[PDB]
Amino acid sequence: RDLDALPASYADWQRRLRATTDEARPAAVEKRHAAGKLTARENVAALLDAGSFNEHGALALAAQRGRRSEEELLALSPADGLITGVGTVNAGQFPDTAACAVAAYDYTVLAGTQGYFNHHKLDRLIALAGQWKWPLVLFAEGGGGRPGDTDMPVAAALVTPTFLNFAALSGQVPLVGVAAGACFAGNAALLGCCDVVIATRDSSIGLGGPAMIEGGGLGVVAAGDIGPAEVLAQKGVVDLLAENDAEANELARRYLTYFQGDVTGWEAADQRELRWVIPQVRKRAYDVRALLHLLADTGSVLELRRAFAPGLLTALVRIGGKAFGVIANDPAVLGGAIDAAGADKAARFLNLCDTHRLPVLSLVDTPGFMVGPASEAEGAVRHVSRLFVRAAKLTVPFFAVVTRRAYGLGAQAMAAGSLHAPALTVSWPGGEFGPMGLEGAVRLGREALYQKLVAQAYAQGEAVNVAAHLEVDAVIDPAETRNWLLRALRVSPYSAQRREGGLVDPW
Amino acid sequence: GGRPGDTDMPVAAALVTPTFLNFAALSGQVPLVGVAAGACFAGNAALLGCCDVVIATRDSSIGLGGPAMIEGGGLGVVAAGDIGPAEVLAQKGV
Amino acid sequence: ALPASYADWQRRLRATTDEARPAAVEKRHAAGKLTARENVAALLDAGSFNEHGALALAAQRGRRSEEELLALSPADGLITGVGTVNAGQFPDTAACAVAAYDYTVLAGTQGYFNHHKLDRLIALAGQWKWPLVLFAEGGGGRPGDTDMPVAAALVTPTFLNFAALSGQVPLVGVAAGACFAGNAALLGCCDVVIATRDSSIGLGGPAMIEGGGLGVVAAGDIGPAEVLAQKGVVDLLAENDAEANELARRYLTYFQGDVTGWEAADQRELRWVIPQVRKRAYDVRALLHLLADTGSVLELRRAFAPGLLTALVRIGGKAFGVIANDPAVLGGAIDAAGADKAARFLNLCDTHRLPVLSLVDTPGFMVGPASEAEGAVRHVSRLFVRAAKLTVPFFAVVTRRAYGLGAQAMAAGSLHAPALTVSWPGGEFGPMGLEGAVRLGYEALYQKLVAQAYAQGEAVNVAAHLEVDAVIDPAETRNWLLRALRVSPYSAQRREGGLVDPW
Amino acid sequence: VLGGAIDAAGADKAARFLNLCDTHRLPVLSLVDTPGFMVGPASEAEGAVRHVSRLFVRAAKLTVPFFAVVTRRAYGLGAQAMAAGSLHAPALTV
Amino acid sequence: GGRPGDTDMPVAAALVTPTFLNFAALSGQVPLVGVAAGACFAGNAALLGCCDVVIATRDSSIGLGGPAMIEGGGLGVVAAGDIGPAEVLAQKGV
Repeated sequence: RDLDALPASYADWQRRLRATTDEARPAAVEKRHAAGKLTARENVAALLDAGSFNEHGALALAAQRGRRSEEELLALSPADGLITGVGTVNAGQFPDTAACAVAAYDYTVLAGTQGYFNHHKLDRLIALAGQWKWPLVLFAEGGGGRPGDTDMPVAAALVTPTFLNFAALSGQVPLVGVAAGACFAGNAALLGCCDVVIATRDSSIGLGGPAMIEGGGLGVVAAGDIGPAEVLAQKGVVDLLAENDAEANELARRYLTYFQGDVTGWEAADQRELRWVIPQVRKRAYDVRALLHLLADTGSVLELRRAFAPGLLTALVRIGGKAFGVIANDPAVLGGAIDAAGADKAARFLNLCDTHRLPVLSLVDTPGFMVGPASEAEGAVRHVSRLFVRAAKLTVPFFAVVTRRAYGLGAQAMAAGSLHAPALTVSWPGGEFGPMGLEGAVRLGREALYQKLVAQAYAQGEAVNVAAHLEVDAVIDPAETRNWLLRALRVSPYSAQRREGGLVDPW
Repeated sequence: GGRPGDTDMPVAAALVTPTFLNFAALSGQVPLVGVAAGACFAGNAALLGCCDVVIATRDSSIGLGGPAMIEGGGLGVVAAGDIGPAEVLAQKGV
Repeated sequence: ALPASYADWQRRLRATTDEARPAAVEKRHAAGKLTARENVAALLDAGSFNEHGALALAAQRGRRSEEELLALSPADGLITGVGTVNAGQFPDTAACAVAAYDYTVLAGTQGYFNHHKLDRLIALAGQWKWPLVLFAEGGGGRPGDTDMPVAAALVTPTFLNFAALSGQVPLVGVAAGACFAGNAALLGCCDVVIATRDSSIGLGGPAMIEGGGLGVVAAGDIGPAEVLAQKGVVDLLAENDAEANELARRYLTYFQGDVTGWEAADQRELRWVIPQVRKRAYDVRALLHLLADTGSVLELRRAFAPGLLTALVRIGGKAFGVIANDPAVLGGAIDAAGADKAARFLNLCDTHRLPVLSLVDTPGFMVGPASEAEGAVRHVSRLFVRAAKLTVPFFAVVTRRAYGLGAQAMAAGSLHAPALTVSWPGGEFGPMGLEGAVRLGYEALYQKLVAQAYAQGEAVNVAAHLEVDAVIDPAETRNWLLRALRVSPYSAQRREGGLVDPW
Repeated sequence: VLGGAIDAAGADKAARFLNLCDTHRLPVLSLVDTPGFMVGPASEAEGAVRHVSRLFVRAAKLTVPFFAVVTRRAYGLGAQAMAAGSLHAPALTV
Repeated sequence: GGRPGDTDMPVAAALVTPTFLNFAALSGQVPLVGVAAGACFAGNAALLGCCDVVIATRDSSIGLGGPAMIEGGGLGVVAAGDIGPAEVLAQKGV
């Protein structure tokens, strides 16, 4: 009985446990690091706080005992290629809301494929995550269903509940998906059900891998690669585009902070600069992202889904340490008009914020909904209707700041249905309101009478007159925006409970 | 869509109208049936798009902007007919 | 500096300030009154105010220049917004909405735009649970808002939506002058009505009175606050605008949570406030100020039904609502008006989640044909019906007399209805009244039977029969209550669809 | 009686009756023929401001159907109170 | 009870089977009727014991362990019919 030693019977367990470590698999780690990539174990170590990890199923092996020796399986399939457990994330800043489940496929184990045992491993984590409300971070790198788990009898294997039970977590807990490499079939199915999709630039994502496609050799010269992260970002599948595994890992940690509570020690730029971001000349464009970074807490801006529907910006930010979701028109894209894709992007982001109980700020500078036969052929009538239907069901505080233009139903949709739907609606002094392009409206409805009617219509749509008719709550100094928003939020009580049976629509 | 000549009432921009939000709020509470039998533009189309089902006659044209609204900003000349033909919008899921 | 385009906005914004209207401020101060802007500044903490609709003007753009409207109708005569009140002491429960009519702007009348201003404030207050303070001074509906054509204009939901806030949030009404028609309608729906002595409140103004055939009344005489205090319409009678404003802040503190740094008198004084000699009266308000934390007593509705006292107080920093019989009025008997006052006060405390203390010193319900002709049977039943639905802690302290059904009503239905019922050593209990009881049932034998009945009603024998939980030293009253409240958990949530009945 | 005016007692009678019907789940019909609330110093001394406020406070919390039929006169705040707060408060106002 | 020889798997200890927990979870949700008509041992009796009512024929034998399980650890050679006769178990409240 030596307390500085272990009983000799622990040897076999310690041996099998070492076989799962990166240290015991140098060849695999080297090939991984040679590509500038992280191992599955390294992703768990970078995500979770040290010493917090309760691992489930570490000693698991591939369901191929009938074909392989015990020693061959141990070298072939440590953890059966999936690391599952629960720890804490960002516990230094959020000690009371740091719970975090993790599921990380190991691509060096059978191409990160989904086998019999690692399916059950993920099933158990899903069940616990739903019962105990664990946020779940999924590193989905892998090639889909595994061929050759011969130990267990099956016919078609279409009973697997993993994808349904994982999808059921939507609306219950934050779901973070990280794709760092190949991510096909069932691996991609899980990814698509997450609140946010982070993908490295070198990633390829699809419902079917190269083998399932059978486009052949050279199929790629004409068709292109299956799902390059850069394309999928433009098509709205990838929300955050990372340059490397480490950055994709950090983006998972960053993303979660917005759902872990308030922050202290925040900073803010000189708010007087907001008076000069938008030119006093009409039409002359400006950088909306510059305006947002001035308005938001220093360093708190995490824009989501930028490449998709770029006419409408969506970002998680902080104002006074308080987590906000922001929607904003980019006047540099389509004049800031709201098209079918912009409505989807805005609607789903409202879904995200309302489900996870974050307030929403809307920066309005839009000429309204896009129009014309090309727009209608994109289904614009239905897609913009997402906004009114979603905004009518919000149960979080909603604040609207008209920075410049606010025209038509599109402007009303940006303000959650109307300029009085928000808990607070303010205009900057340069605000111009009305329906549709004011110059074109009046003349279709020689120089002296036209300029008379134009000037009266602009004067009727001026911020001061719109406010005098109570359509906005106030005209404010742009430098006072944060104060107005924080004072309003301070007196905007709402429930922190998530609605039972709610969900975050993947689109 | 919106009527331009209602001069009796004082207005600035008239963007406080809750009709479109309150109509969309009925979704999930009751069945909402949308019937478009002709031209259906702007706010008229907004209400239609929020319904559970959209019924349209083949001669209907549906869009978020009428001809005047389309020329009002860049996209030049289009007749009402060609803005959003029901047969096209049927293919595009509207 | 500011971009040159801000010039127009800044110009119209200055026009709303008292600085830009010296005459209006001066007319106001000459009368010892505050302007609407000053009421907001005095109520709310500096820098906390989000104002909605400051740039609004009267709906008379067809009759007047914009420059004339700017001088005639800044803010359209109504200041609306949300800030904080008493945030120094209550940082986490300081939200406060305010709507203050400006009498120097079109006689504080209710016009088209300021109606919508108040509509938006009511909707936001109800959704975000803002307490709302209304300075209701004004002459009612405005004649001359010609920009909007109307028929009868009887769809205006302002009064229904404001009344709907009752039971959702605290509603404080301040009347500092003339308050007629719709202005008085809003006021009457508040939890508490504060009025200066120079106020006159009614459902109809002088024109409305003479226009309905009832002759030539001056505004002053329609409904003087001093008279209306006796009639139960005015709950707090202020000497001037400034005191009325202060009374609004004080009233709200009781609904903002517990307090620290409190003080209390020498509780042994409570042994000597009530005479050992029967019949001998005492000052109940002196007793109350000894019991409650020093300076925490705010009596409500004193002029009305003075036989039954109602007051918000603090004990050990904890907010209490207190009801108590005044033995100096009607012998402390409970009449119809005292029942209304008590019932409505229980409504207030239960709705806004305050514990209730009852100081019992009553001969019971008033009797006689005159009392029955005041509807006594119905009015006193409100006590049992109200008390049967309480969901707050209720404590009863019998300081002296406790006779009959009235005493049971003072104890929320019976001496066992409260979570704690204690008697001071001089507690005397019984029915109807002991001297009449013996005489009606049957000189030296009479004095024998009376003394036996009083001995049967002695505190010790009543406690021995378990009708009260204990007989206590009066100096230990605060301790017994605070120990009891500490183990009296209850929901701080307000009831959905609840209300505070204006009567 | 009193020209059909609504005084403090009439508000108490009506309010408590609404309480009864709403509590025991009966629909309410209102037959409106009133010049409005009683006015004058004698009325105000009956506590009219508080007593008539009961109608607005009561009607705002109704959860039964309320219908208003204006048979003739409908004047002032009193008529609005007879219609459960405003002419649009009832489920049907004719 | 538990079947030996289902070699298609294999298993380690096979102590994860949720059948007995999930069957017992039906208690209080729906009526549960258990009928024993013969030998009823180990997991078979575990399900039976969780029912609202247990109906057993006289010729039944019910127990948590069959003859093999009994002889498997100490308690010698009992016959199947002797393990838990319905008549005995009726007297003992099973």
